[PDB]
Amino acid sequence: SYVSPLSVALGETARISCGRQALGSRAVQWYQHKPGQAPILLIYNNQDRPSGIPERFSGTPDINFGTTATLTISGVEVGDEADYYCHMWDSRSGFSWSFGGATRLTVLSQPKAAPSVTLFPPSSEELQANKATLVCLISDFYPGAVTVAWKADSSPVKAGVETTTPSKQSNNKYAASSYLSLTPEQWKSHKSYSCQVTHEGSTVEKTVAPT
Amino acid sequence: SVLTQSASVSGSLGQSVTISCTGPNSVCCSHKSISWYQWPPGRAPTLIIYEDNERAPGISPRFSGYKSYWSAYLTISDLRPEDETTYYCCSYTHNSGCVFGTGTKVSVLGQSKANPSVTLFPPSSEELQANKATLVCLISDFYPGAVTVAWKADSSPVKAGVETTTPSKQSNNKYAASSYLSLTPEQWKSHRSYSCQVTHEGSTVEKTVAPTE
Amino acid sequence: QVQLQESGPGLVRPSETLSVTCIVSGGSISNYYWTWIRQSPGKGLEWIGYISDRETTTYNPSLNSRAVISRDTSKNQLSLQLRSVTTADTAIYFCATARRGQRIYGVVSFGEFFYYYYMDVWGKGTAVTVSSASTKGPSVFPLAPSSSTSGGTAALGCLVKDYFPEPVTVSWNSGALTSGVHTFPAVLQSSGLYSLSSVVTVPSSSLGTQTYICNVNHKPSNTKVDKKVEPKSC
Amino acid sequence: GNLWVTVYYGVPVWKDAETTLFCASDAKAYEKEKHNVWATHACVPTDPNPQEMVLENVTENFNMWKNDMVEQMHTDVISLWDQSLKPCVKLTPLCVTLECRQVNTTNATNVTNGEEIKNCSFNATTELRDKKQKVYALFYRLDIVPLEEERKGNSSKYRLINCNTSACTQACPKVTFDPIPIHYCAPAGYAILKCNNKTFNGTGPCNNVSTVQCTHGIKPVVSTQLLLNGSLAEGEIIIRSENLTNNVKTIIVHLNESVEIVCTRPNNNTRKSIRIGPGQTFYATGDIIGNIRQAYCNISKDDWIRTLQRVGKKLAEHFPRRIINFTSPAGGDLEITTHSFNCRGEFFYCNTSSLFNSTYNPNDTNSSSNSSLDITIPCRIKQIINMWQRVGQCMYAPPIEGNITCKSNITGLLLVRDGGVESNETEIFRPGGGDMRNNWRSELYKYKVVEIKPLGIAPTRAKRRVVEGGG
Amino acid sequence: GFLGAAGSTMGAASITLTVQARQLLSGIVQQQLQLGVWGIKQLQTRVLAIERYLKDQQLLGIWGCSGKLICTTAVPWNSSWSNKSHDEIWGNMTWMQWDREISNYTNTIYRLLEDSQNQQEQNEKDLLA
Amino acid sequence: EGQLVQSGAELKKPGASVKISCKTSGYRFNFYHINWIRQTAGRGPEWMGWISPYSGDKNLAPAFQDRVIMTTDTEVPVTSFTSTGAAYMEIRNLKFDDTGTYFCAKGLLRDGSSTWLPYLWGQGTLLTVSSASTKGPSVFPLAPSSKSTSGGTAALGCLVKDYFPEPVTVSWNSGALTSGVHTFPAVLQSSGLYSLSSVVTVPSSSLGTQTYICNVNHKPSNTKVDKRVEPKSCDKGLEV
Ligand SMILES: *[C@@H]1O[C@H](CO)[C@@H](O[C@@H]2O[C@H](CO)[C@@H](O[C@@H]3O[C@H](CO[C@H]4O[C@H](CO[C@H]5O[C@H](CO)[C@@H](O)[C@H](O)[C@@H]5O[C@H]5O[C@H](CO)[C@@H](O)[C@H](O)[C@@H]5O)[C@@H](O)[C@H](O[C@H]5O[C@H](CO)[C@@H](O)[C@H](O)[C@@H]5O)[C@@H]4O)[C@@H](O)[C@H](O[C@H]4O[C@H](CO)[C@@H](O)[C@H](O)[C@@H]4O[C@H]4O[C@H](CO)[C@@H](O)[C@H](O)[C@@H]4O[C@H]4O[C@H](CO)[C@@H](O)[C@H](O)[C@@H]4O)[C@@H]3O)[C@H](O)[C@H]2NC(C)=O)[C@H](O)[C@H]1NC(C)=O
Ligand SMILES: *[C@@H]1O[C@H](CO)[C@@H](O[C@@H]2O[C@H](CO)[C@@H](O[C@@H]3O[C@H](CO[C@H]4O[C@H](CO[C@H]5O[C@H](CO)[C@@H](O)[C@H](O)[C@@H]5O)[C@@H](O)[C@H](O[C@H]5O[C@H](CO)[C@@H](O)[C@H](O)[C@@H]5O)[C@@H]4O)[C@@H](O)[C@H](O[C@H]4O[C@H](CO)[C@@H](O)[C@H](O)[C@@H]4O)[C@@H]3O)[C@H](O)[C@H]2NC(C)=O)[C@H](O)[C@H]1NC(C)=O
Ligand SMILES: *[C@@H]1O[C@H](CO)[C@@H](O[C@@H]2O[C@H](CO)[C@@H](O[C@@H]3O[C@H](CO[C@H]4O[C@H](CO)[C@@H](O)[C@H](O[C@H]5O[C@H](CO)[C@@H](O)[C@H](O)[C@@H]5O)[C@@H]4O)[C@@H](O)[C@H](O[C@H]4O[C@H](CO)[C@@H](O)[C@H](O)[C@@H]4O)[C@@H]3O)[C@H](O)[C@H]2NC(C)=O)[C@H](O)[C@H]1NC(C)=O
Ligand SMILES: *[C@@H]1O[C@H](CO)[C@@H](O[C@@H]2O[C@H](CO)[C@@H](O[C@@H]3O[C@H](CO)[C@@H](O)[C@H](O)[C@@H]3O)[C@H](O)[C@H]2NC(C)=O)[C@H](O)[C@H]1NC(C)=O
Ligand SMILES: *[C@@H]1O[C@H](CO)[C@@H](O[C@@H]2O[C@H](CO)[C@@H](O)[C@H](O)[C@H]2NC(C)=O)[C@H](O)[C@H]1NC(C)=O
Ligand SMILES: *[C@@H]1O[C@H](CO)[C@@H](O[C@@H]2O[C@H](CO)[C@@H](O)[C@H](O)[C@H]2NC(C)=O)[C@H](O)[C@H]1NC(C)=O
Ligand SMILES: *[C@@H]1O[C@H](CO)[C@@H](O[C@@H]2O[C@H](CO)[C@@H](O)[C@H](O)[C@H]2NC(C)=O)[C@H](O)[C@H]1NC(C)=O
Ligand SMILES: *[C@@H]1O[C@H](CO)[C@@H](O[C@@H]2O[C@H](CO)[C@@H](O)[C@H](O)[C@H]2NC(C)=O)[C@H](O)[C@H]1NC(C)=O
Ligand SMILES: *[C@@H]1O[C@H](CO)[C@@H](O[C@@H]2O[C@H](CO)[C@@H](O)[C@H](O)[C@H]2NC(C)=O)[C@H](O)[C@H]1NC(C)=O
Ligand SMILES: *[C@@H]1O[C@H](CO)[C@@H](O[C@@H]2O[C@H](CO)[C@@H](O)[C@H](O)[C@H]2NC(C)=O)[C@H](O)[C@H]1NC(C)=O
Ligand SMILES: *[C@@H]1O[C@H](CO)[C@@H](O)[C@H](O)[C@H]1NC(C)=O
Ligand SMILES: *[C@@H]1O[C@H](CO)[C@@H](O)[C@H](O)[C@H]1NC(C)=O
Ligand SMILES: *[C@@H]1O[C@H](CO)[C@@H](O)[C@H](O)[C@H]1NC(C)=O
Ligand SMILES: *[C@@H]1O[C@H](CO)[C@@H](O)[C@H](O)[C@H]1NC(C)=O
Ligand SMILES: *[C@@H]1O[C@H](CO)[C@@H](O)[C@H](O)[C@H]1NC(C)=O
Repeated sequence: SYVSPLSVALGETARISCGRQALGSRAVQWYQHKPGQAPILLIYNNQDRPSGIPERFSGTPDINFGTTATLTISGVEVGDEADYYCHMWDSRSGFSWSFGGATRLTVLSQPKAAPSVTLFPPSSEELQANKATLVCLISDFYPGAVTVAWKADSSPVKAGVETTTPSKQSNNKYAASSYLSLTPEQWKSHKSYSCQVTHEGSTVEKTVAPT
Repeated sequence: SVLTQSASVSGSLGQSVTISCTGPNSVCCSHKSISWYQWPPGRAPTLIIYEDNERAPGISPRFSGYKSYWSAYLTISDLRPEDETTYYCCSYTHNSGCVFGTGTKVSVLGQSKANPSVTLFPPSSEELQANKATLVCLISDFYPGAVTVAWKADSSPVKAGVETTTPSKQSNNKYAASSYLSLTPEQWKSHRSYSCQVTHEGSTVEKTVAPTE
Repeated sequence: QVQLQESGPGLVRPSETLSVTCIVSGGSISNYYWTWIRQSPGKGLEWIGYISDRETTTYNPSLNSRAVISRDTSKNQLSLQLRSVTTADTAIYFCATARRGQRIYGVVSFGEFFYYYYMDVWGKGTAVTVSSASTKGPSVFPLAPSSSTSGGTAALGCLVKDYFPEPVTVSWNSGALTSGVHTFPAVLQSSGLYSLSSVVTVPSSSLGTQTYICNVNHKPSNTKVDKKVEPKSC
Repeated sequence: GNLWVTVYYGVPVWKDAETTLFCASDAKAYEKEKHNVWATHACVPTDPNPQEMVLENVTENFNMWKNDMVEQMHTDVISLWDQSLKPCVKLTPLCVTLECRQVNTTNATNVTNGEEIKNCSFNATTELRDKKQKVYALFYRLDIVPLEEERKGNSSKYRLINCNTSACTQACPKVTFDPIPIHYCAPAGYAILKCNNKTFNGTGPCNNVSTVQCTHGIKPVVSTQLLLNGSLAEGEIIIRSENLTNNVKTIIVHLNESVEIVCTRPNNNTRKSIRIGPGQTFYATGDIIGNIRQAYCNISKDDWIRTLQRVGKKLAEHFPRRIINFTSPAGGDLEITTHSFNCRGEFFYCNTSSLFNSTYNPNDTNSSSNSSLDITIPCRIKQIINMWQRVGQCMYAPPIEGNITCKSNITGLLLVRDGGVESNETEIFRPGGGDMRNNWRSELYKYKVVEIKPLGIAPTRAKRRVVEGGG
Repeated sequence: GFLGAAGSTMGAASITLTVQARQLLSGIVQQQLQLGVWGIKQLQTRVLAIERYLKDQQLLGIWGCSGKLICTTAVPWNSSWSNKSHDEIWGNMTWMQWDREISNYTNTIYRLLEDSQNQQEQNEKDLLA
Repeated sequence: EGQLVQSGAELKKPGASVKISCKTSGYRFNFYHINWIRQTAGRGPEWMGWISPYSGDKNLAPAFQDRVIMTTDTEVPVTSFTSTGAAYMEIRNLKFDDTGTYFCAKGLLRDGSSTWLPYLWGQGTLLTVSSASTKGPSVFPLAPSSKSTSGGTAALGCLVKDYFPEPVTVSWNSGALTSGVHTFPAVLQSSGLYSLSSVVTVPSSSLGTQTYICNVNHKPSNTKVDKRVEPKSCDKGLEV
């Protein structure tokens, strides 16, 4: 129906279970899939891993029937945070088309990162096109839990705010952008506009004003 | 044969006869057993007495044995025409083999004499291609077993290539014999008559066939 | 050894024929098996079917009624078609190289062994959406430098406003600029249009006339609009 | 020379008579698992040694086909079977309609068979009479016949195979079927004569003859086509038949060196005890743990093909006919066309088509080593059997937990001629064991029953002091 | 040994006659179980064997040969039974073939055996003692 | 009531060895000894030895102890008290004084004082030791002759001339006519060859319905001569 979660501390070992355990002799596959990228199989035959896959991954064989196929990852890295699929093929159940239910891994104990905020006012060409949008870009923060608020001088805007849900970038940190739609008269009117980004207990605020 | 028997002995028809068989004490019947066999010439012998007195299975009570400390005796009561043959004794222990005797020819006197049956056979035309010419004078059913044969060519005695056989006993208790005259085709074709003369004790018979015939 | 390159339209109307192409380079198509797997938002990845080197098709039971997989002999590329698509078929489509697998657990003469498949090599995957909405070319408005942080560095940007559908590929001077580039995820405004922003952090000293030009490419709308960035003025 | 009859009491004189012998099996102990059908309460422990007395200057007629020890061992096997089936739980209430379904099996794709295990559910009585309980159990297809439909691999309606011919009685879990060494002993006034000729045919006079108080260790092994765990013929490979020219009766083959046959059931099964009455706990087959394989038997192809070669030559001896063609049986009855036997509880039925598929010429007309490619035999399994002839009523072989593996040494064959073809054009042979007694004859050929007559009236040269003689 | 002189001549067989008479019944007194109808055949054999003993003991009972194995009789030998001598019986024939040669009669030899003596002896024992 | 059949007559050169057989039937071969006794023309009977088939016992005479080896095979049973065996006597370095008849005999008793005593003798084996090679016989027809004019009996035969060594076996109609047959002993011709004749006396009326074929067998030379007697006679006494 949906994806099952899991959390493993940084630097420790991760034993990821496989749903619907086999009913006989089995040849399972362990696939690694990060959102937006190509899936990679960590394991293709319980024990075997192709060249290029690190030695930290290992799968339990079926030398004695009754063992649950577990994916063991020794020394969890920040890059190991992804979705893991368990493709189950056994001698009892027939053709197994569907992959296993995804297992969302989350790495705990990561160092927190303060949000880097860059606020950009509506450009001159956009204002010339009778449109305005304040662009508050948040990058390089951890964890991905931020709340964006907008301020005119000191009054909340509360309207016309479009916010992106955070997403992890190449730095293994999170990033999210926030757009505030305004007409050129509203942007030209007030003294200064401010973007407040609340991250953990902190709140980083950046202010821009018309020229 | 150190175990010596009587050379010949005779008894009357319907009477009895005794056969002796003795030898040195190292072989004789002080610590030995005596067996009696009937061994006709040209046949297989037949056990008639075994272990001194007891007779072989199925033997008539006419035969009997009597063993002394120095000799063994075989009595054959009620003599029959088939009893006229040779008999042998054997001195044996439980382990050592038979020690045969010299032999005894038993004659049964007081019987009726028989007439000789003589037939002279000329050499066939196939023998003259060999080439030989042998006259075959056959005699049979005569009694007793003694004859005297003589050949003749054109009423003249012949003494070359004569070969006569000793008398043999027929199954009819009579005797038979044969004589042969070997000749070359010249002597064959050189006379007018060939004759076989069989002479007995009571009657002399002659049969003649011509060579040219 | 083998490299794959997906290529598709990006938007197909409902109840139509979704056609995607997969280009091969390393080896011939008559040497390996080939699988197609789609991944839709809110769900997992779905194996839809595979084709052998012997041109024998096999499909998933749910899509067997609407899926067709083929391979081209002259050109090293395989094709995927899906008739009568709806808004549920919107997904990122991957093609993969499938190797065979023989799992023996008993006597071969009796049988007692089953075949399985694993796909080691994948492609980048092409995102495909399906709806009655029309195409939309992205507007480009450059974000002038703030001239931002303390002495040392500053940030400039390129605004890609109101387009449809995903995705939009952004570069800077056709790849001449690479270090410090960050392309933020687009937002879906309530109008039904996406909007992304790109930023680069360059030193404030290198702002005489280096002229950072941002190149926007959106193949669904055939629009390839570039834009220059100049500092402030006024 | 005066003979008188005299009585001698104890003269070695015997005559052929048929009297009932008795059992004697050497002392074998087990404190936990008791009640051996062929041993416990069926036989008795014997002495440490049954002496064999060689009889000199004796040549004794033997006849294995007119023997009475075989006709006694047959009825003793059947009677021990029915005695084993008396106190156990019977399966009269197991005659309820069955809803059977197919069992999970992965797609396939040479040609072979497959004993479709059926997962059957049914309403069954419980410890209470008025109340019931729907339970499931795994049954082999051969133990069940349908009523309607079948056709889909979905549900339909089924019926146990026995529930009309005769009610069935489950086997006790305590009793064991393993054949134990059984010695047949003769009572007082009788004796057993043993023929010690190594190359002895079926019947006729035997030269080297002895007498014994009891026979040697004979294990009552029941089988078909292949007789195993028996004795080995010393010297030559022996062919024993009541009548070779008779096309109908069988022919027994006694081998000079046994051949290995290894039989395994690879299904790590499970046992599920369900109540079907007060104290009655019917044991059914639980779900098969692990893969779904079929039982089989491996036989060394080198030793088997050499054995069939030598048997082919021994058949070429008694037959100045033509090429010795070997085939499988004609077909029809499953228990006739299969090498059927037991392997600790489970009853195996093997298809020996790959074994009997040879043909050897008198001219030879026209090799090397091939490792040890053991000829594999697909062997199915039955749980409700009615063999031992119809006299022996059925029994539900209770499921055996875990996998099964049993070794065996085949020491002979049970062949049958074909006939119908032109004589000496081509001779055909088919395995089979249509009669139960032939399994015992192959071990009771070297024995005979005799009755002692100690009265001997013989004449001697001696008379008793008749009446008036004392003083 | 038991039946060890079955192929030997009647002279070497008549020596050991206690051996065939021992194992003709000797169910040992043990001095050191049964159940079911299947274990009744055993009993029926025992009884049967016992009868086999107590029948021969009965014949030897009416023949005046109770306690001894060998015994002489007052019945004379008949010439029609066999035409064999002493060395033609006790050193040429086994008890088997001899009993086969006499098997046409015996029953007459048995009637005379219980009639020619013990029917006349017991009559001439009340009239004597 | 057994049966001891010996091998056929044999010719051997001086210095060689020969092995005579003695196959039995109709009795338990292991129950009686096998005796070998020879008879020569000059010395009469002479017991050579006996051998036990059961125990392997052998007793040889001191004269034949140096050049005679006796063996026996194991009996092949037929019934419970009958079997078939064979005995063999191998004699080496033959001389002319060894020429004669050889008999194997079956023992009288199994146990007693005369167990080995020869009782059931065989037909005999004629052994000839000579330097002259074998010579086959020449058979010539003996035409019928008159034996009785009133009784109507004639005598017809066959002449066996020049053969070596002895003997020669004669039959009529392949053994289907042994009544009234008389075979005369062999003569010793001047050249050393043997010759005999076989005659039969038959009614003269049986000429068209009775076959007259004298079967002559000389097995030493491996030759057999089956002759049809010529039924054309020149005797006038018979034609009356
Ligand atoms: C009566 O007679 C009957 C027959 O006549 C007889 O039936 C026999 O039964 C037995 C079992 O009872 C059967 O034995 C089985 O055999 C299976 C197959 O084994 C063969 O193949 C493997 C694999 O070889 C491929 O891979 C290697 C490595 O990549 C390559 O180098 C090879 O070239 C080959 O690759 C080719 O083939 C591929 C397809 O398979 C192609 O894709 C590829 O392109 C290539 O073309 C070999 O390794 C085997 O060799 C081994 O055994 C031989 C002796 O036979 C040794 O000499 C040799 O040194 C090796 O040790 C062999 O050639 C086995 O897979 C099977 O064992 C698995 O299953 C059991 C039960 O489920 C498990 O308990 C067990 O643990 C095994 O699982 C392992 O393997 C799976 C799949 O790989 C893994 O997923 C799993 O995790 C586990 O991994 C283990 O092994 C790994 C190494 O492989 C190791 O790294 C891991 O760490 C882990 O330890 C079983 O043994 C036999 O086949 C039957 N006979 C026949 C003819 O079928 C019956 O018993 C008789 N009855 C009696 C006697 O009573
Ligand atoms: C099965 O049937 C067979 C056949 O029917 C039967 O065998 C017969 O058994 C009987 C005994 O019951 C035998 O008869 C006895 O023979 C005794 C032999 O005496 C000795 O002499 C033998 C000859 O030796 C001579 O030659 C050698 C070498 O040339 C020389 O050195 C000697 O000095 C001598 O000159 C000899 O072969 C024989 O050997 C036997 O015994 C030795 C041990 O002593 C053993 O080593 C051998 O292997 C062999 O077994 C022996 O040494 C004879 O003594 C005996 O006479 C006694 O009894 C009679 C009454 O019966 C008394 O009157 C007499 O005084 C003696 O006390 C008796 O004659 C017969 O020969 C057998 N026949 C055959 C064909 O084998 C089996 O016994 C039967 N078996 C069964 C179980 O039924
Ligand atoms: C032809 O001949 C072959 C050769 O004998 C026959 O093969 C035999 O089959 C029978 C079944 O029909 C087997 O008996 C069963 O064996 C199993 C397996 O466990 C036994 O064997 C193990 C090795 O294979 C052994 O390790 C086991 O225990 C040993 O160690 C313990 C101590 O730890 C010791 O106490 C033992 O004595 C052993 O030394 C064990 O023996 C077993 O599970 C079965 O047990 C059940 O039945 C017995 C009956 O006595 C009972 O006592 C138990 O309580 C339990 O109820 C049973 O013994 C036999 O093992 C096979 N032979 C061999 C050599 O393995 C073949 O069957 C014959 N053919 C035919 C047609 O009969
Ligand atoms: C008739 O059969 C009997 C038995 O079947 C044969 O007796 C057997 O004879 C052999 C040797 O001839 C004996 O073998 C020997 O055994 C001893 C141990 O006792 C051993 O030390 C030797 O090395 C040898 O192996 C065998 O034991 C014996 N049988 C019995 C039961 O004692 C007899 O030989 C046969 N007769 C013929 C003529 O073959
Ligand atoms: C088994 O072999 C025996 C011989 O050892 C056979 O017995 C003889 O067989 C031949 C023909 O082969 C017959 O002529 C004889 O009459 C048989 N003799 C006896 C005493 O039976 C026996 O026939 C063979 N068995 C079979 C079934 O052929
Ligand atoms: C006992 O075994 C021997 C073989 O060791 C048998 O002897 C053979 O018997 C047959 C007749 O059945 C003959 O054709 C053979 O020539 C014999 N061989 C030898 C080597 O003698 C003997 O027959 C057997 N006795 C039986 C079966 O009673
Ligand atoms: C006995 O079996 C052999 C082998 O199965 C038969 O030989 C086969 O004959 C057929 C003719 O119908 C050929 O097509 C096969 O090639 C032969 N087999 C082999 C291995 O060459 C033989 O015909 C059988 N005997 C009879 C009487 O049918
Ligand atoms: C036993 O197995 C053999 C093969 O393992 C079966 O023989 C097959 O029979 C069918 C029809 O009779 C043929 O179409 C196949 O070609 C045969 N197989 C082979 C390998 O020749 C046989 O039928 C089986 N026994 C039973 C009773 O079904
Ligand atoms: C008997 O064995 C022979 C030899 O293996 C089998 O003959 C083969 O049959 C197949 C087709 O059935 C042919 O393709 C092969 O060429 C044959 N020979 C060999 C050497 O494989 C035959 O099928 C077997 N018969 C059975 C099992 O019933
Ligand atoms: C099956 O046969 C094998 C060999 O053919 C038997 O193994 C023998 O066992 C005995 C012990 O009784 C050993 O003395 C031998 O050395 C073994 N043979 C070998 C080659 O090692 C095995 O016992 C037989 N199984 C049975 C009769 O059940
Ligand atoms: C064997 O059977 C044939 C006919 O099938 C019959 O003529 C013969 O007498 C039988 N032989 C025996 C010993 O039963
Ligand atoms: C019989 O067995 C012996 C010894 O094991 C062996 O040498 C011989 O080859 C075998 N012969 C046959 C025909 O089985
Ligand atoms: C086999 O039988 C045929 C006809 O039945 C016959 O012609 C042939 O001679 C026989 N061959 C033998 C007996 O060896
Ligand atoms: C002997 O037996 C015959 C029968 O053959 C009988 O007539 C006769 O009376 C018997 N004699 C005696 C004395 O019993
Ligand atoms: C006694 O032995 C001889 C010679 O072996 C035999 O002919 C005869 O049948 C035997 N039995 C007798 C005479 O009762």
